[PDB]
Amino acid sequence: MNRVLYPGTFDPITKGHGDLIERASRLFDHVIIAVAASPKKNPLFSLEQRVALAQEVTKHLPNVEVVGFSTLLAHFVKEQKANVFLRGLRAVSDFEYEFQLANMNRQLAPDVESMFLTPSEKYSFISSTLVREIAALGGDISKFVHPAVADALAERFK
Amino acid sequence: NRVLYPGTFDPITKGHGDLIERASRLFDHVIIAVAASPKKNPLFSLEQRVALAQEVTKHLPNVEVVGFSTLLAHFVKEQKANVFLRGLRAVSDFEYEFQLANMNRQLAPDVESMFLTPSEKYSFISSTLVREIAALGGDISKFVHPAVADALAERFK
Amino acid sequence: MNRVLYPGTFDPITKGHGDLIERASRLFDHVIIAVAASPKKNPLFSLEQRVALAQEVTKHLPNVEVVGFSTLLAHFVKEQKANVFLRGLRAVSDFEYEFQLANMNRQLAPDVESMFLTPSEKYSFISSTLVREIAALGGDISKFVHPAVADALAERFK
Ligand SMILES: CC(C)(COP(=O)(O)OP(=O)(O)OC[C@H]1O[C@@H](n2cnc3c(N)ncnc32)[C@H](O)[C@@H]1OP(=O)(O)O)[C@@H](O)C(=O)NCCC(=O)NCCS
Ligand SMILES: CC(C)(COP(=O)(O)OP(=O)(O)OC[C@H]1O[C@@H](n2cnc3c(N)ncnc32)[C@H](O)[C@@H]1OP(=O)(O)O)[C@@H](O)C(=O)NCCC(=O)NCCS
Ligand SMILES: CC(C)(COP(=O)(O)OP(=O)(O)OC[C@H]1O[C@@H](n2cnc3c(N)ncnc32)[C@H](O)[C@@H]1OP(=O)(O)O)[C@@H](O)C(=O)NCCC(=O)NCCS
Ligand SMILES: [Ca+2]
Repeated sequence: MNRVLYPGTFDPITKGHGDLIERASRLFDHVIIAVAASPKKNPLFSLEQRVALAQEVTKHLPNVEVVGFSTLLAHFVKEQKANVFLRGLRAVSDFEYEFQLANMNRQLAPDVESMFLTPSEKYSFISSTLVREIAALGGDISKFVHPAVADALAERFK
Repeated sequence: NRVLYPGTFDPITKGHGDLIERASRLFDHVIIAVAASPKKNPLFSLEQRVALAQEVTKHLPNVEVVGFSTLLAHFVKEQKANVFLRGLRAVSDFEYEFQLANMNRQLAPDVESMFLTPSEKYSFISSTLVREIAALGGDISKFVHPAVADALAERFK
Repeated sequence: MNRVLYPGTFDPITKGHGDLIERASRLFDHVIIAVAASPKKNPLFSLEQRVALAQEVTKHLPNVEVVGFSTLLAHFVKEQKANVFLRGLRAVSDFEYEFQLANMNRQLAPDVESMFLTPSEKYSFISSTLVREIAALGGDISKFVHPAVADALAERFK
């Protein structure tokens, strides 16, 4: 009955995200990974590449699917008919941001719940941004991302 | 006591508005100092941000609005204000405000820095989130004054 | 045989940085100030200028030297044969970011320690960004930076 939507830029999706998704898949009947077009960031990967990578990482989860969107989250969730937003908390500064996003979404989409998970301690500290920067300088990122994602970063950077 | 409330106000929100109301009832003279903040790349021009702030505060006889592009520590002296007002709603706001205040204390030692918190009803409102939501056609009329809402509507088309 | 590497953008180096360097100098045999290119922050000063300013500020310390680098920190520190990273802490948001940086470097360079110092309270409130913005507006920053840095910032904005 619960359809949960996990929105993010996922540039690229990391094991941090992956941990939260494994856990959300075992908790909800239907999990939608919502990859946001985020042009105000100049994402390393195109929307289509980021959707593809997230699918690759979650294809073994039958109740998890991936979609891209460029519209307002509060609008888009209505198109997906999800009644729950999922957001991750890894740092105390995440909570502040998520707190204001949640209360703001509460005004725009009053019938959608905002819930949070924190990733396991092994998969905390993983920044999508730091993964990009490390990969860009030829550092090994295989401990932070799925092999398919690792392969994509390598190819992306020559 | 002449209080100066500096900010980008891009645009001014109900959070700012709450604090201004409260400061109006507390001080003889309240100056809203709208900073040209070129590095934030403001959605609204300085002139637009000043006009909106004026519109939102025109019912308050002891509150006036000025734009400035100069150093705050210099500008507050030109305005002859002896108090800075800044809002606090999140702890990351506090650290930044703490650091700005101790540095202004070095640049303007005779000026006091004080803080207010908006009511919980406006506590969660970010000017940034208001811009982004409006940019995507989300309704932001509950986060801002009617004149600001119109301005946001016209701003994107 | 402790060699400490202090990485940062230093755009420009401040009294905040200098305090940590003074202290690390009395604590370690060899102190390396690693100035990062950081092209993505679009630094006000070029890498060479930033190295030069750092050199000027630290020339009275016999066991301290300054180098520029554009490579992965985790690679560069091994290249320097340093066994310790030094990072400064002034606010809790720094701690969050540094905590996460330390844990990802620990994966990339497991034999390198991450240690932290906090500056004396007189220099704890000093931000290089704020120094830049104040100077760009013709404000006096001489109590926040060494004279050579003050002079360089003035020339930079005219
Ligand atoms: C939630 C949402 C609104 C904001 O996007 P976001 O949360 O900042 O992006 P993410 O969900 O991937 O999480 C933050 C990520 O962006 C990166 N990031 C953090 N701060 C950043 C900054 N100033 N600039 C660019 N990127 C940043 C980080 O790397 C972080 O990823 P990481 O934690 O894995 O390192 C977006 O997911 C969304 O759904 N947009 C739809 C638009 C909408 O409905 N409203 C606009 C305001 S709600
Ligand atoms: C102090 C000052 C630089 C910061 O701008 P500010 O608006 O007062 O501080 P902020 O309010 O931006 O801090 C966070 C808030 O702004 C938003 N915000 C902060 N940084 C932002 C950024 N880069 N981009 C977009 N939005 C931002 C957030 O939404 C948040 O909420 P709010 O806008 O509703 O108030 C500006 O007010 C000022 O007074 N400048 C004078 C310049 C000067 O004399 N010296 C420069 C160094 S002192
Ligand atoms: C990781 C790193 C960014 C940390 O160093 P650092 O934080 O920049 O060190 P500094 O004290 O000189 O600079 C800090 C300032 O940069 C600011 N800053 C951080 N990210 C920024 C960004 N994208 N854009 C602009 N300013 C930024 C911070 O707000 C901070 O401001 P403040 O100190 O005035 O308050 C980098 O400098 C480093 O030490 N090693 C990088 C190695 C690597 O991974 N790649 C190197 C290739 S260049
Ligand atoms: Ca600094």
